[PDB]
Amino acid sequence: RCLWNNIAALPADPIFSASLVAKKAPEPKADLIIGAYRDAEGHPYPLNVVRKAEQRLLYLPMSGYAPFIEESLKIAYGDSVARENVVGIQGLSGTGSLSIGACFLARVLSRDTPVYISDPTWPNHYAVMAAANLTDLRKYRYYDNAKRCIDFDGLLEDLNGAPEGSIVILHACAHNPTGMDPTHEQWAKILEVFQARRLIPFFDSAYQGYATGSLDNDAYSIRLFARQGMEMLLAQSYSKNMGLYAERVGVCSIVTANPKKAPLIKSQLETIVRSQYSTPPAHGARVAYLVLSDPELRAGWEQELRVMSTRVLEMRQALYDGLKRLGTPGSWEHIIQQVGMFSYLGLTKAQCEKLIERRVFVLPSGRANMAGLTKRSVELLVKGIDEVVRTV
Amino acid sequence: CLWNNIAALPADPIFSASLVAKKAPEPKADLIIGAYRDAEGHPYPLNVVRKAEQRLLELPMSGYAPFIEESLKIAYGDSVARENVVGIQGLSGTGSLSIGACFLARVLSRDTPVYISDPTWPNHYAVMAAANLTDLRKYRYYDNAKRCIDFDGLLEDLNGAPEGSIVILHACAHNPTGMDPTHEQWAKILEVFQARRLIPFFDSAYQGYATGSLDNDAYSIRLFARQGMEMLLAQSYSKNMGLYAERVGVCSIVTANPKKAPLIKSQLETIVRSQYSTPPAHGARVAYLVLSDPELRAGWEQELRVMSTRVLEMRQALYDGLKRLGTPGSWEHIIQQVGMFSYLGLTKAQCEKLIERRVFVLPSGRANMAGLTKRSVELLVKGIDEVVRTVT
Ligand SMILES: *Cc1c(COP(=O)(O)O)cnc(C)c1O
Ligand SMILES: *Cc1c(COP(=O)(O)O)cnc(C)c1O
Repeated sequence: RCLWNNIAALPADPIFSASLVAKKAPEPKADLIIGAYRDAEGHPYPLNVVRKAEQRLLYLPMSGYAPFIEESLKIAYGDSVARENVVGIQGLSGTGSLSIGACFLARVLSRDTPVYISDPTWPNHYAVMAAANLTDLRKYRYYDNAKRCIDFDGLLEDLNGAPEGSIVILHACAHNPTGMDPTHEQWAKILEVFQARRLIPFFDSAYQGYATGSLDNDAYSIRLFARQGMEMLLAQSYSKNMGLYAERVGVCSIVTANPKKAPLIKSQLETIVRSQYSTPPAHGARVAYLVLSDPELRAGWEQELRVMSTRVLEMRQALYDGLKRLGTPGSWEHIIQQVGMFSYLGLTKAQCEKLIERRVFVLPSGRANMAGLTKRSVELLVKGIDEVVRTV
Repeated sequence: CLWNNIAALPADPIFSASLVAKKAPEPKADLIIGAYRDAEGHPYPLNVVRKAEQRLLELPMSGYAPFIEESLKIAYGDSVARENVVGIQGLSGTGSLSIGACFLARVLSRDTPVYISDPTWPNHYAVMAAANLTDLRKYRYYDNAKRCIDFDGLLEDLNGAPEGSIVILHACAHNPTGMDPTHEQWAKILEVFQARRLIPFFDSAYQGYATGSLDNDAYSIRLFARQGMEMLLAQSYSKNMGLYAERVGVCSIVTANPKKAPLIKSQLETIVRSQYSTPPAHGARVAYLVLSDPELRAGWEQELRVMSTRVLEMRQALYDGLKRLGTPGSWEHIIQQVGMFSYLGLTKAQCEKLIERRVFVLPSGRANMAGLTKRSVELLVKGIDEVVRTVT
């Protein structure tokens, strides 16, 4: 007898292997899997202001460190709704905050509630929903691989098919892995569907401040839905926009249309966090609270974020410029319409396989970490893409 | 309003009371938190951990393999061959427990009955429910009025369990009562497991705390594993190393068929992705140094021995004091109990009256015994003698 005889084969981790290849590859190379950042997830090192806050930092309820929760709600919702319509609790980073929200949705609605997920998405979305036992997982078309844009007609078709009450996982800004976000107009069309079909937004905000370098503008989609009266969930991470991965800083929040339901939501969320931590991680919350609340730290963080987003846009611009100059076949407009640190380069699996023999390392999906590119590496990437497009 | 029928829940039974204890005037005995960091009883790092942190200054998805190996070694020793064990990192005890719960939910069924001791560490229910184990059941464990393990009711409830039921076992230092099965009792418990094909899911948060001997505290884990039975184990280092801030834990699965280990491992790795996007390396490295380095290991073991001796001495002082006063009732449970927490044996009304003498215990008679001192134990002796003789 063996309890586990049916455990079921799973495909192996694509990224981990390929990541080691790029790392333990010679030296004359362009690593766009990990590179300058710390993992293939793209966690950066603590930002300058975060380090200042760590230094300057020299009895919690289960929901966690309330000053941090309040600042986290502020940066996300920005007065789009009244405070009494908002409930927040600490999560262990983005992943923990997603799982809190997913377990909350599973407990208060139903584990059989359909969840729509973008095609493609951040891969561990599936792992989070499965751990919550959200078993009815569906795709909405998102990236159009042929036209190198958001398949917005497909997206709207799939969401217009969503059963009422379906959960939709939404990337707040800097869609991962494509780097391509809806326009404001597209968000308006999306919102109309949510409203007509009474779908449940579940916003994933891991990059507020990365997309445009503007916290407010990056929050457009969250605030559009909240302000127009949508009830919804939000998972916030600070692992990327502050570099606080090790301290596991995040918030899961719920928007209620009825403020009298808020204490009930809060208690339900508090028993859920108990499945995640026995004591709220106070230290990372105190650090983030200080970056958020202190005017001088807050100003320096907003500025470093603005610096990063213009830099990455610059590199994208150089990439596109190099591809136009070489006459590389295809549309390359998507390269300068993308934001955040990941971009879908627009290549086929086969073209990506050949790039990795140039020691230009991207994922086989065409995902490139575009932060960390230098004028030298972007020109290697120009020549590499131009070669594989023409010969593969 | 989606959140209209959210079930009302009871208030946190510790948080408010712990505040009353911390805010009360200085001549007092705080047996809720005291000198420990929080209400769960997480200590500051032991000295060997501090020394490990210092020496450290001189992946894949499952985590830091040498940590996992030493963690399994200390738990299982000679009771099971290495090829029958699969282990992954979890975020402390809670995370490790969640991984195991989600694994069982995934590979067996979410409807699989889960038996949980009455009383238990409260967050067990929240871990199991977040994994969406929906059939949670009590087994009788402690009879508060009799001040002993209700061993006839315990065995009765497990004999009533359906075959394949999951049972959450406290490996040692049962929380919150402090009362563990004897070795003979553990074997009578194992008999029911063996006869009824029950699935042990051990929770080991106090290995080395209970008795100061890592090997002796693993008795029950090793009694069951040396049978060849399949089981799960969640290990925390938050309490016996004081490493809560580093979220160090291990979930292991025992498989009777080594060939299934690769599949088990892949399943676990999918599951940890609901919990963290990159494993908590630093605490694994710290723990690994404590576990494997001859000097640090030996010093860690000495600190554990001293800690357990110290708390036994405080229990013995309390018992001796109540005996000298002739306080009514049986007080043997005081010196039979182990670990940081004790059920002192008081009624709710006796506990309420102790609070007016500023001796703060939970109304469930639970006291953190480990922060007691010669000074404070003498106040507890007199408070207990008082409320026993004068209430109800
Ligand atoms: C990074 C990321 C997460 C998870 O955040 P972590 O903090 O690393 O746990 C979730 N969703 C998306 C879209 C991300 O990019
Ligand atoms: C303390 C405790 C835990 C949780 O471990 P953490 O490291 O704090 O998450 C789990 N189970 C039991 C029985 C405990 O006493």
